[PDB]
Amino acid sequence: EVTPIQQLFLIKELKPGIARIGVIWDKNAANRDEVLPQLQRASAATGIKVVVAEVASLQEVAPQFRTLLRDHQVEALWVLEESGLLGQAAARSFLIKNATQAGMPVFAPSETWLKEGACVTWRKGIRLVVNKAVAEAMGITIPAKYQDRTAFLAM
Repeated sequence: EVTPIQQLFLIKELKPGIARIGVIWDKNAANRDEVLPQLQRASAATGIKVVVAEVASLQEVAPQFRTLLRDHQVEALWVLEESGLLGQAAARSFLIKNATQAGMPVFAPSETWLKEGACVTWRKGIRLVVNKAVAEAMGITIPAKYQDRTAFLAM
């Protein structure tokens, strides 16, 4: 699996200039305690501010997304795993559609997201999976050095 710090360094090259990214994170996930420090470490190493908004129930997904969009003014949505709340298909559809309506990309943990309208996912060196039409609409750029390791995927 591609580590969170690896993902954020890739995000840095895919969205040049991005300064703030929003994570919706399942508070109940078993690896919460270990992932949140790695997100902070990745933020320090890349310089991108990582705003993590935790959700404990389905009813918290929409208000926490609204806080990332409106209050934190993040420039992309980053989803790290989908074992619990983020695997809920209504939450997934909601997050993709509302990020798109804010003109920002979704970096997602699996290809199912890309089929539903997310932008970029990753596999393993590292290979990128990109929904090209959506990535294009959300302002993603694929640098020259990663073109040979990038697969496009149909919606």
